[PDB]
Amino acid sequence: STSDLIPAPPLSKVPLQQNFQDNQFHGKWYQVGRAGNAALPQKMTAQIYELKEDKSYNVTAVRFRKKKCDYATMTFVPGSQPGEFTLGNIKSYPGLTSYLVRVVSTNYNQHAMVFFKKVSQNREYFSITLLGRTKELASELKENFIRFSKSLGLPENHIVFPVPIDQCIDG
Repeated sequence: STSDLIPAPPLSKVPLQQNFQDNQFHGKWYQVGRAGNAALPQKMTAQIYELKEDKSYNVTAVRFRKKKCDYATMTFVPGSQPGEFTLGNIKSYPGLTSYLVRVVSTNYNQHAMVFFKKVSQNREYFSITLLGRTKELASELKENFIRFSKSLGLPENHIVFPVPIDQCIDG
């Protein structure tokens, strides 16, 4: 019925990891950081990336909800340039007309920063996630995650750091 979101930033303000290596990005990643213009404590979730033969990703989200492990699998389709992706079978997602994925930065074996933008029910949402190969990351990376977010118009109260857990995501 109604909603008010912080304008999505122009893509030019969103870097792209150069010479992106899709194979090395495969595997599990913990969501240590999450920022978004989305609606206003969160337990940590994980995202497993698997490179299919056709080089598109099978991404599985895993979270601990209501005492159970809830799984969700999406399909990331290589976009206009390496490190960028689009959502597969988008028509199976009610009211979703656009979905963009752009790997901002990553050393592949420790951390990554991913930028997400989508159009759902005509409302434009965007978000940045700080992923770590481990549930914990150096403060310096978190600080850089925080600065990046803010540089995109997002206030601190829109930047949360999920609390690490053991259930479902392995501990």
